[PDB]
Amino acid sequence: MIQRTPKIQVYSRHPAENGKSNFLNCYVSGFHPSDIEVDLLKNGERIEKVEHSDLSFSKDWSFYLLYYTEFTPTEKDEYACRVNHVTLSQPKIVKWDRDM
Amino acid sequence: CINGVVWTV
Amino acid sequence: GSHSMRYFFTSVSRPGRGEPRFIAVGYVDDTQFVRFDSDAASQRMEPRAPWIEQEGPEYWDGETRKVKAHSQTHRVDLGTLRGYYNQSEAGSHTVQRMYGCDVGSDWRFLRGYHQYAYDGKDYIALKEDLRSWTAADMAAQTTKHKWEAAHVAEQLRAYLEGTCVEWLRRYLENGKETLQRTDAPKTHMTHHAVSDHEATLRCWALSFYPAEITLTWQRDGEDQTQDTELVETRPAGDGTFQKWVAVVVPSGQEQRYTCHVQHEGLPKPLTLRW
Repeated sequence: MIQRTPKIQVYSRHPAENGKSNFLNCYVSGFHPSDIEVDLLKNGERIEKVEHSDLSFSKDWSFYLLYYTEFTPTEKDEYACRVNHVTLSQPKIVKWDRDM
Repeated sequence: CINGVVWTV
Repeated sequence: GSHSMRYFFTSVSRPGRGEPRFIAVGYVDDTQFVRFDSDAASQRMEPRAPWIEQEGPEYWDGETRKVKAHSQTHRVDLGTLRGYYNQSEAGSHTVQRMYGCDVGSDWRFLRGYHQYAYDGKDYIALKEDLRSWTAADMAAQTTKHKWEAAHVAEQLRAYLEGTCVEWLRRYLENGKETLQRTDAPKTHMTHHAVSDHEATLRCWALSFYPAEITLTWQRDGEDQTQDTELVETRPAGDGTFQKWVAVVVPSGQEQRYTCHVQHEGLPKPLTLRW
């Protein structure tokens, strides 16, 4: 009965510039078991129009998922991914840093 | 193209 | 050059009521092309690539029929495995299965695999020679005897060297526009200042396909792994991939550092400077 904590990356599908249609991705990988809960956040608040990829796994048996939503960058809107999983007592929250 | 038949463990 | 086709099955029991959630996906190289989801209304294998749509309703009925047979196999497996391991009827458990075939640059069989896990841990797997089994523990030893006696390895081997390869060849052809096109990474470097004596250089690779790639930093013509951070390769969401790698350097010394990119989509290793 192994448990593996998810790795999380939050990033846009194309280069971010304020004002142009883009997609916000939340890539979760390396976890087990498969029950996982993931939300995309705009200014602390949960976004409703969110799709996700079909559950697959890697050679070491761990699961990975893509969550994504249409969005439009602005100088002052903040975006974040929020993730909960049996291995997490406290929901993890990773901010979108474009400046990467 | 999926494998045609499957055996239980 | 090389290509692969891989199928992925997961089953997750739901204690309390009903059959396990079941999720199947098929992949060619890095492109997903089919899926079945037990919690979806169609109750059919469903196309997830434009090039597979060409296929007729007899492909879709046969694939459905086999993918449904699999889930019932997985359902039975969870019950038996739960007996082998003396576990309760109350916990939630998972079986995973993966199989597929690889072909080199001639599209001839090269490698084949078929393996099984229980709660995320090796259970049983087919050997490289496709004739015998690796059983990780005694419960899998039981299964191996059963499969040895009823000749499972033989059947699988014929599929993996036969069918699998032939339809891979089929897919590669009908899908050449995407499946045989390499998308070379588009690269650029960013620069960021942390304090007044120390900088960060970030070397990016975007929109490349397939997923496999190498990004490395050099210092005065030598490899350098210290003070460098390498992110897991990630899907962009449009069928391509991204990855970056970073190095921390002293301010003013930016120019001794070169990022090196290797991708099947590039004639030769690309080199970037600041």
